[PDB]
Amino acid sequence: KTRKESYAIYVYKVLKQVHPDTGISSKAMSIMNSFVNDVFERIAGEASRLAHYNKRSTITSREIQTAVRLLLPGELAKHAVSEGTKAVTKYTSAK
Amino acid sequence: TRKESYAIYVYKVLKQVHPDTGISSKAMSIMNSFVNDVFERIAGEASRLAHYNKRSTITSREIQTAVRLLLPGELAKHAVSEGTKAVTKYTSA
Amino acid sequence: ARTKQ
Amino acid sequence: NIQGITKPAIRRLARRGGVKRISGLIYEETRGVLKVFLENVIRDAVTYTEHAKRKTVTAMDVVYALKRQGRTLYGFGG
Amino acid sequence: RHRKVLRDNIQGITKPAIRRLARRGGVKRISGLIYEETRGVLKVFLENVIRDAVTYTEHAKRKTVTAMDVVYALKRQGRTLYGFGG
Amino acid sequence: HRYRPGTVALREIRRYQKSTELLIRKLPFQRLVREIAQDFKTDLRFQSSAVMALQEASEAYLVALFEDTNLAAIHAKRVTIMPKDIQLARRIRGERA
Amino acid sequence: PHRYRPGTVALREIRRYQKSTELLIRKLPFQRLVREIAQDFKTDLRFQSSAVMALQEASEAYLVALFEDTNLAAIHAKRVTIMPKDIQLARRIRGER
Amino acid sequence: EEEEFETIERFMDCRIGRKGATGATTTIYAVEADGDPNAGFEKNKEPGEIQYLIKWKGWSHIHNTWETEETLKQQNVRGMKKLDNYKKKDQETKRWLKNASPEDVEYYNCQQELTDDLHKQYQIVERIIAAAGYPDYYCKWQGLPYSECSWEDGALISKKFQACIDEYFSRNQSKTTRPRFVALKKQPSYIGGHEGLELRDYQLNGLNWLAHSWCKGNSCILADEMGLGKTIQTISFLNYLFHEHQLYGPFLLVVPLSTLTSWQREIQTWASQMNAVVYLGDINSRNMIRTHEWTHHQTKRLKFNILLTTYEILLKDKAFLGGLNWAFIGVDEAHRLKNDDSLLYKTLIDFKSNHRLLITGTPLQNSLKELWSLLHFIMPEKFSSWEDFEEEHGKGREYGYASLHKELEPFLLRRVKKDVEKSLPAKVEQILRMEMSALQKQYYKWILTRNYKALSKGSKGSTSGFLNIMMELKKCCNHCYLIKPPDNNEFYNKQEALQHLIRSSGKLILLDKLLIRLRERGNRVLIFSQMVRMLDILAEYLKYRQFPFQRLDGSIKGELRKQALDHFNAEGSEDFCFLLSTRAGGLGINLASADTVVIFDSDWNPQNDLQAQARAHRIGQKKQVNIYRLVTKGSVEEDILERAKKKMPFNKEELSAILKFGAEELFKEPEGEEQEPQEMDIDEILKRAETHEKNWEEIIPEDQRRRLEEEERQKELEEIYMLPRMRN
Amino acid sequence: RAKAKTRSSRAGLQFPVGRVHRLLRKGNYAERVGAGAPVYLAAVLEYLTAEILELAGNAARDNKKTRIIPRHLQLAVRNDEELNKLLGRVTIAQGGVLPNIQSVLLPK
Amino acid sequence: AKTRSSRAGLQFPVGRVHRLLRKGNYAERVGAGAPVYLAAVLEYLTAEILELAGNAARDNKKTRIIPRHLQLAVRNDEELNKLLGRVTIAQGGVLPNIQSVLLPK
DNA sequence: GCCTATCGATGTATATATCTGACACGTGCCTGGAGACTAGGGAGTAATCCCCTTGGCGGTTAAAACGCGGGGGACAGCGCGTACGTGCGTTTAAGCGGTGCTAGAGCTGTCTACGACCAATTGAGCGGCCTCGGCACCGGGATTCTGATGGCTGGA
DNA sequence: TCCAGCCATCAGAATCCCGGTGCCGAGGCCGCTCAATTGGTCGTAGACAGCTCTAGCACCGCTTAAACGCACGTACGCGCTGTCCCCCGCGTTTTAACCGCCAAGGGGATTACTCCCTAGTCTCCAGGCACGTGTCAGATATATACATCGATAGGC
Repeated sequence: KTRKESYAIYVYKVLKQVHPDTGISSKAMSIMNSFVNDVFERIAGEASRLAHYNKRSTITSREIQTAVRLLLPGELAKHAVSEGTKAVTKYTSAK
Repeated sequence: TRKESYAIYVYKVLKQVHPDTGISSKAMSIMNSFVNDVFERIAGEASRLAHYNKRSTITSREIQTAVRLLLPGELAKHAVSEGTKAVTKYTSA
Repeated sequence: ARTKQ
Repeated sequence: NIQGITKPAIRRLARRGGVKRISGLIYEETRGVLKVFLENVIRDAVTYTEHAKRKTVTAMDVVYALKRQGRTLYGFGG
Repeated sequence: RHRKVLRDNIQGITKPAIRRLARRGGVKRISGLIYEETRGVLKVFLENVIRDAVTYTEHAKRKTVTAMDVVYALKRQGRTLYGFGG
Repeated sequence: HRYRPGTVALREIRRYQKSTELLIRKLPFQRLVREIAQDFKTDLRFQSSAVMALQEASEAYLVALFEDTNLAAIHAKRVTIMPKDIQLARRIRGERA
Repeated sequence: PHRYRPGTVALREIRRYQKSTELLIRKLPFQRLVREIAQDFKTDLRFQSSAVMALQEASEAYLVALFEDTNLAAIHAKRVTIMPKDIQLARRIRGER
Repeated sequence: EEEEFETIERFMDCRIGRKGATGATTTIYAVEADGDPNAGFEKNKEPGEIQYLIKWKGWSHIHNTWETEETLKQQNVRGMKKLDNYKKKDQETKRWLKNASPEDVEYYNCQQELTDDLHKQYQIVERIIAAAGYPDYYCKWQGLPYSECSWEDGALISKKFQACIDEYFSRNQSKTTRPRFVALKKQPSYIGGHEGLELRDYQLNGLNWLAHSWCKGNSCILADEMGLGKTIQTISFLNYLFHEHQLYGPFLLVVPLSTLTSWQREIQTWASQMNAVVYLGDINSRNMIRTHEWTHHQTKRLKFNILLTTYEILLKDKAFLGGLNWAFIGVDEAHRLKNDDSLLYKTLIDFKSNHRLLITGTPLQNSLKELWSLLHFIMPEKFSSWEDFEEEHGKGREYGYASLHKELEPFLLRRVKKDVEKSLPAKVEQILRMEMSALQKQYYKWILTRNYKALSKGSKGSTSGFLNIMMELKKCCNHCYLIKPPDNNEFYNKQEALQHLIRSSGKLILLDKLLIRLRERGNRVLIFSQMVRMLDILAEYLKYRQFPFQRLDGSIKGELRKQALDHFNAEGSEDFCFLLSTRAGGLGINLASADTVVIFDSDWNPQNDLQAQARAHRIGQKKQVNIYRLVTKGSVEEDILERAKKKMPFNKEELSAILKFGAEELFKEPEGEEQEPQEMDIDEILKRAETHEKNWEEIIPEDQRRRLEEEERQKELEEIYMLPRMRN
Repeated sequence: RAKAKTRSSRAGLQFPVGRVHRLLRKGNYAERVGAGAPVYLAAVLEYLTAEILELAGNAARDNKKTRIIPRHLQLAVRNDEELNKLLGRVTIAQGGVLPNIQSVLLPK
Repeated sequence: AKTRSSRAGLQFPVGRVHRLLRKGNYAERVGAGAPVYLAAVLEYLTAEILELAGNAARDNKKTRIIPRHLQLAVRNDEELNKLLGRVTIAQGGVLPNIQSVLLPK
């Protein structure tokens, strides 16, 4: 009866990108909606401890990159930082 | 320049519990950091409880329910009684 | 004598 | 009501865990550890329910109860 | 020469130091292969802790690794250390 | 005929490691939750997705605990897990001191 | 000449070092090892005198807990000597990869 | 009294010799007695033995025994475990010595040659510390601290050197330990020594200074310009109160450990009729000093004329050394006393002393507080505070120059090199100003065009902003490879590296002929540069040129650093070059072994240049010193020189104008490539050289900034984009 | 005014930069949220979701299904040693466990 | 009379805790009773630990609470040790505990 | 045979004597806490619709319980030797300190540009509905381990 | 000639796989409404520069506590053997879980009004932090005493 927002539609687009033929059940959506929410609350949680130790008041892409660097293990960090840098460059370079 | 700390207040509590005992410099640093960490735990749990119920204010009820969650069984009962004593006296005075 | 003979 | 965790039920749990042989006293220790684990999680669940001024204990509250102890569970909403 | 500058520095955690740490824990007899395992374990512990401290130092646009950075590196891994700041 | 001791155990290991179904029965575990919540607030009401959220957090905890117990029992050069194996795993994990 | 049997000096060291809170690892070689590992991440790093102090307190406390767990693991196997497999079992139970 | 047997001490010997040796055959006392039963042996000719006999416990090196080593096991001597260590160390020893480079093998051979001589030198006594007189002739050996002093029956030492030692033994019974103006400035060189005639005129005047100062009662700071006046004129002045006046109080000289051997060697060569308690060693050595040599005659009638102690030991035993009313305290390298917070300064102040002398090897130019401290130490009175001093030290006054370092009654000599030296040929600072190479021009253009966005601020810029740019451009005054090294795949080919060197470095074209001309003559070279990385390039370049060379910077350990300096300073040194640094000037090193020096780099402080020249301008040099400085018509140091000469990087407006005037017009002009302004190789520069004793958009060719902004935006975009979306 | 164009489309991402910005500003993480923060955060979230979906689908093809089920995510996460180090404490409902038997227990 | 600590009967700072809650970005609002409640909890927890550490100081026959007097207090109490279980205390040492099987007989 | 007896060390533990450096206390003041006020809106409360939890029932049948045989693993006992401990000896370098230098952490005063707050309007994403294909359930047989039984022959 | 390592064949019981057939759960799709984006402005944060001085790295010399090496021997890890009952596999009787259906009402999720507590800001005054200072507490040395432990000798 009331709008309850979720990451189903965007994760579905990502699935239809990496695997155009596969589908995803209604319960893997709940895992997907929870995984993204958990990673959000972890990275943005660190980006709140950072920019408080430094006495800043704003969360920036640099602090989000530092949170990703601290949080994701091994090779997952490099690709995550690379994808974030690509998105930032494409946003700043175009309208 | 001023590095504010819980140093003055720990001494007052110590002087009330053991009037003759004193406290060393490094043990004060532990007690100062002990206050800060249990401060941050209760505040973070209070923040999340407020967010979970779509609330914007951190109240004595939020702090009480966070203490009941973080502290063990008897420490929770003692802390809640002390907290409810302080708040009830502050509304009267 | 102290020396080694 | 704890003895409704039947002996075969504990056996099946051990098989999933890789246990080949089970001693006859594992069952009571398994029951006590499960009672302790539930007494930890359900206490937090009731604490969240009391704070919300509610009577029905929800999945969101239970996943918060596991989230405070670091057993994050995916599939329900937390 | 009997020794060289060849980054053998982890061997400066000697048999005596590992033995004393075990004796504080309660160990009465120590096998001769415990020391290499302790050295391997200690390097793995330090690598993770030092990396987080270096990440905080780099974020701060700073070049000196501080006690506050080390405490924040330990606080992430659930190993809170009291005594140096907060 | 009769299979020798161990053959059925390994068959059960593979069957229950392949499957994702829950192992503790739903209703006699639901009643145990109701009984533990009895001591904390009376007249409580439980959702199905919160009794099931507790079930899938109980089973996946015993299963990993039982894995640690098996590791500790193989350590002592044994095949059968024992109460002294559960207590050592739970003392090393930090749940008991 | 008077000579203590194997075990007597082991217990006194246990008694002395459990009572004392002094550092066991030598400061200077531990400081050198800290600088070595850090230089793999960022070169030309300076270290405050308290940063190495904080690292050594954490490192020693971690090892002592690890040695307690290792001694308990060895005893579970009905032994008195700690061995590398005990350390491996303790770390695997604790969850370190 | 006596003691028991059966203990080994130490294994420092290895030899090959004939069987059947007994006693101490090769020792001097046994050589006189038996010659040698091993004499005439050859390694292969006779069935001999490879010995490694042992230094024995409770007995000296003079008692070092040689025997058939089978007897050692035959006596069940304790301590045989050191014997097993000797083989393993020796077995490791040959595995390195047989395979090392011949230069290092011969280096180790020299290290052995120093080693056994140091070991042989332990045998010689220095003094017996006076039922036989002072019973059993308690005596010191050379090298060992006082702890190792031991006894002799008078049966082997009585023969070797007791003939002259008795004369020193007799010296024990010899009686030892304000007036008007004195008839100074005579010729007393006969009192100098048994060849004591070498005192020059200026050294004599220094002695005449010191005597005049005490006749006035004043104290002295020996501010000699790091010449020979450090030791020779200092020790001789103490003869004034002893050998002329016999007013011989107790004299203290606190000298650093590095220079103690020199001070102890020249206190005997000059002023030979003196005694000297070297107060070195562990607590046992100093205990032996106090009980046995400190007061021979009776209570508080000291028998030491002079004693030498390090600054390190003076702080440890401050009580015993400070309890005597000193006639003289001497401190060498006294720039350690430049700070009143120093513990040595605070403790040496409290020493009651009749006269005080400080020796320094610097012009002590530092601010008023350093002088105020030094003046306070020599004179504790009438110089106590700024309130009674401001009228005189008040700077900023041209009339004040009549007193600043002029009107100082606690006189310092400050006697410069120019006053003492009277036969040195004239000197000219060679400045080899030249055009820029093509590669340098491109890299110089690369740097400047990169930093346009910072330079646009002008007066609103940052001083630290410019300084980085100027520091970066100075890498273009130095050769290119500090900015971007050459390609390894081509640089490694020595068939092409010679062409690479000569084409890139025009700076060597004239030096090449000088190198050959002076190598045939036998000269040596020292090279100075600020950039340690640029020094690395020189070391690699020198390794390619294969001239022998040394290096001196702050990253070298002490033992290797000292040996490298000693290798170049040794008689007949063969090393040709030396990578030097300015900071070495405070060590008191000697540069007289090399008469040719190249100032490759430039520096912003003329004091560093003075410090480099001061260590080379040694008194007594007969040759004309060869010096060359390099200028490349860019990063103009002459913009500083024209201003500096009125008083010999300070003003924001000036420094911005330096970039606007330096390389004002010869930017990347449309003149094109392959300009190659090389055509002044030889005999052009020699004859024509002089000698002596707009906003940026208006300036820079902004067309390039398009060519950089549109290419850097490409370099720093693929570096973002060149990584896969996904792993694997 | 000009026709609308969502921030997600400018950066190329599929994840909502608008929603991430709102969550970062109505969640009391900091007093200000940079304009470059939601774009970065969505990029990391999109990458992790893509990686997990790729491994889950790769296991789905092995299991012969065409829809991703809970079991495959457990197979995906636990086999990849890096995602397992991120989700070690995580429990996946209906996920099961990795098929593994200790070699000491196998028959001989 | 004009301080919130004196109105609550509290020794810890009500006002400073209010500042840290507001300036720590926990929520958009901090109730007027939250700082009083939190400071009261902070003082009690410190009072308990200080009491146990002073008891250990009296048992060790000293006068000043040093880090091992805090460590001996936290680990002995079953509840404080559970609150501070992951906590490492600098210069704190470990409690004497030798396993029964290692003592000889 | 195994028990327990006094004794010769030799490390803790306990005293009493020095003394140094660190804590509890002092004054000054600057920054922050507080008082008095006004303003918008968050949370309280009453009313309300109905989602869904709970209570009951009755088949079905799957899985639980209980008992029997037998085997294999636990665990006590013994023995053999590789390994750790205790200790004397001795060579390396930690620790202390003194002194020095200069890089880089901290702060202040300035300017700007980047984010929040604001009013509008527009389509991207939510809810409800629908309809087809993947797989859920199922009969079935090709396949694959597995325990019993008949079969060489090694070192002995 | 034998126990045991290495096999062959087989009847039985599994799990696997294929063809088959229903259903319900996804994958689209239509309409809509809340929120995201666009345009403008204001002001406060952070970026930058110019600066001072705390403290980190570095050298060098003493000193001695502690690392390192080796060596005897004694206690413990590790294999092996035996035996004894704890567990497993399984057949069969048995309990109750599961599901489909039924009806009731509890309290969850909202909507809407209103008013009290809380943000923002200004004047205010006093508290707590910083710097200084000095006396005493517990660190150290040394000394005697008091255990704790283990070699050697006699009793039963």
